[PDB]
Amino acid sequence: IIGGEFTTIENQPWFAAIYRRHRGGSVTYVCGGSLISPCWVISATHCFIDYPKKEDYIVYLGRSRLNSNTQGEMKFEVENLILHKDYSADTLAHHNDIALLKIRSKEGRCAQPSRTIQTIALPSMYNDPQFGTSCEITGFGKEQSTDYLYPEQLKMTVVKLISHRECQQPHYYGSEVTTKMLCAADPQWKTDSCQGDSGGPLVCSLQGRMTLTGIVSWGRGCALKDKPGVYTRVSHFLPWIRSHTKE
Amino acid sequence: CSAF
Repeated sequence: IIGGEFTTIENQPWFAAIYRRHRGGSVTYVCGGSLISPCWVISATHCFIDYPKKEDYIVYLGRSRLNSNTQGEMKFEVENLILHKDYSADTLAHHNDIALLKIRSKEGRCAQPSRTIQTIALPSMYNDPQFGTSCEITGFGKEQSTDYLYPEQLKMTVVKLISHRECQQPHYYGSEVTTKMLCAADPQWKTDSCQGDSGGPLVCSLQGRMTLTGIVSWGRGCALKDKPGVYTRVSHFLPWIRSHTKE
Repeated sequence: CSAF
């Protein structure tokens, strides 16, 4: 996250921290995600596409730090790693950039709500907030696009939803943004998602509850003029989510 | 790369 402020998991308790085991045993951070029900975390396909073995991944909930333990955190294996079969990448765009992780503890449990762990609501089919609405994004991604380290403490910031008309201008992104994506940015371009924030939530208030409106996907640079963050538009993927979350 |  570029700009914004440090926070703790209590302010974004649906945030999931996803790591991969490396052959030979080092473990490194992969991507963020969001807890949408006790057994299910939603994230971005592109995070996993290079390494689709569920076995290599570890998911933490209730975790406020990147490389040290938080009191109340919970560790899960990935029972099911579900990537979107129609994922593709064009020159800029990532299409159908959405993934599901079924989680369970070694003990066989799913997540249990606490001070530091809560689910986030899904929006109703095609129900988004109005353009110009302020939303929040969260992650362990870079604080500057040129950095080589990630911050050790969770960050978050506020961005505003941009109209498709605006985001599709040729000096922004043109046709690379489809109706299955949402753009969001700071009006003065001073804060943004960045590398390492993928899979993380874009959260907006909708019908009086915090709702998962988007998933951090892609963009040109970080916090550059006329280059907003692009997010997978969750409200257009409900059937996919429902189908892949059924028994 | 544009990928997040």
